Amino acid sequence: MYYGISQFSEAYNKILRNSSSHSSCQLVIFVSCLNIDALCATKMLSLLFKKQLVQSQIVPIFGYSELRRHYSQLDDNINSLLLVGFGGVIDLEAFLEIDPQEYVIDTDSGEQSFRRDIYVLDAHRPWNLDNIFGSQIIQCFDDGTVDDTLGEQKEAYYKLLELDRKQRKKQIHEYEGVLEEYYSQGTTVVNSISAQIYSLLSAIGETNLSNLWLNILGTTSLDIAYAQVYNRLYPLLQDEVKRLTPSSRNSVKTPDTLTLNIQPDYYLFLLRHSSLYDSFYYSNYVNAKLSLWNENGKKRLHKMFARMGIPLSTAQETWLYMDHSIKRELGIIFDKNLDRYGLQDIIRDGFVRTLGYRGSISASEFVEALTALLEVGNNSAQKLTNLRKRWVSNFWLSWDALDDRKVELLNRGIQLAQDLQRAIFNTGVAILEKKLIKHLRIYRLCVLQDGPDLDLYRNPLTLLRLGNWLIECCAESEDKQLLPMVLASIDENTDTYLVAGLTPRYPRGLDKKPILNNFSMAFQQITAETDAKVRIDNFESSIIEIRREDLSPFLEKLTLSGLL
Amino acid sequence: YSEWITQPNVSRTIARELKSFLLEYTDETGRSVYGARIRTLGEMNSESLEVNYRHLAESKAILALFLAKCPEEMLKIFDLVAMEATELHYPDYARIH
Repeated sequence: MYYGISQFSEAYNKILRNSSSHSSCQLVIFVSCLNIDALCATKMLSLLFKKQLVQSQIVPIFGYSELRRHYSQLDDNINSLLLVGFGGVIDLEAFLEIDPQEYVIDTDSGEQSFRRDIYVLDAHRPWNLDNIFGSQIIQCFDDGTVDDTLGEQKEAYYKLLELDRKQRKKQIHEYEGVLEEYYSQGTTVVNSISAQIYSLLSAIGETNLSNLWLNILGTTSLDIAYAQVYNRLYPLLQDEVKRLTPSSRNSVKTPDTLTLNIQPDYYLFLLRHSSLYDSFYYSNYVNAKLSLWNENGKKRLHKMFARMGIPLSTAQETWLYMDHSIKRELGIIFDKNLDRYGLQDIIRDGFVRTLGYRGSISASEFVEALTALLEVGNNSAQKLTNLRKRWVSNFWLSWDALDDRKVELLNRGIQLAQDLQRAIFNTGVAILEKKLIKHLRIYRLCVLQDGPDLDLYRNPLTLLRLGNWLIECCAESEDKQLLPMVLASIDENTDTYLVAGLTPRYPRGLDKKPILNNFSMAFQQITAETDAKVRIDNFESSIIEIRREDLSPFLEKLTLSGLL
Repeated sequence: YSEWITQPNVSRTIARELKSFLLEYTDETGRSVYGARIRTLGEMNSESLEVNYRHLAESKAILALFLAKCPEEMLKIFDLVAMEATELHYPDYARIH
């Protein structure tokens, strides 16, 4: 529709025509922080506009409240915005209080043109149809979804817009039915924003190994939650790695050689920086398969290394210093053993990068380091604002870690990733030991009232780490029905729970159609009925924060609602 | 006794005998005790297998008598048997010990 996958080039040419000059800064990029894919997309975008010498500004934004703040203080000189990683799922034209007759210029002719473009780079679905069809200013980059799927909804939208008698009543009732069946779909991410920008770079001819690595990184960040999308996009990344890889073979390792490979990248947590033992131990998938949160699962992991013939001391060596023969042989050892434990999906081919002699890093490890920097890198409303400012400031640590000139900062990210995952694991074993999960009929509920690490889980990404750890543990059990989950943690300073509504998912190795997050609109509907003072301004609208006293009324109304 | 333990037909028979003991001796629950202990040994990466003498007095007691009367030879055989049993139960435990 607005800009299809075939015509991102026209949008980029328009950006240069409108908003490039030696004279003035004219382009503003709003990027949702606490989103790796949006970060990588903005990095690629900023390198493009660096090479093309477009004077531009990047603002990292936490949520919709900060969006409407910052948008309200943009000068008329700013005639293009790029909204990266948010804004598709909401009527931005209404939300930002746009009037096209307040933005129109040079209409002459049956024609219109405007003093500010607002381009939207978002992978979230369902699209708000006022962005896609209603607005003449909001300009969404589409993966193909609108043309592939939304023909009936397009028809219904335009006819209901035109349809201002019994036939008339039946028609407007019908198209209201279509649009209210399209809305009240659960939320879901269908693409990587970074691969979307990579398709733009492919259309311009700007592809190179830096931009390909950023595409790989932003795409790899989807792998935990949105494995089906990652499996859609992985073959195209293989094609581009082969296309850009240089032609020399049996190449001698040299200080200048950046080599980006497809090779075995196991589903283990930070293998090349953890010990081998810790890389099994702190992996979400390994914990799910082995039930590692208890002593019997720990015994099973020891049993595994014993049957592999690996001494436990060797397994606990830091991977650089771990025995070279074991590292050369590790693929064979895994092949010969991991089917016996059901861990055969540990085997995977993923993207590994090495730059001269300073050692290999996979896209898996790199996105873990970047998330760690986002999470922990550095009157109640004021304290909340200061907290959100800390998270905005963490964005630039992840940003700077994307540059090879600052690999010490990436190493900080690696260390913080290990310690974060340790905190996740300890809180997780607390939940599963003490059985904090309550099996309500429609969804599973978990509420963290007290304990250590509670001051971490006020960050949305760290809460989602614990959620994903728990959900991997649930998915790999045939005992449990695949119910949606609510996970909450109190902030004892603000006196508000942070609450996350989480999808289930099928076990990791199996293949079906994706299952959608309907906590987003369910939370909206309860928020619309209730007197409770809940906030819903986070970009990932299935995450909210709610005052402590309001939680039990809220969850009671949630479980009495039929929306889940 | 030592001349008997080291006689190679006798030695081969003794090897099979202790191997059969470690395989087929059970608790009254039917579990092989030395199956469970070998499992635990590898989980601990231990060099030591705890064998209870009374379990050997309870089955193929001639081996228990030999073990008392001539331990230097008999433990030499029984160690090789224990290594074979755990290598059967944990392949490549030769790499660990």
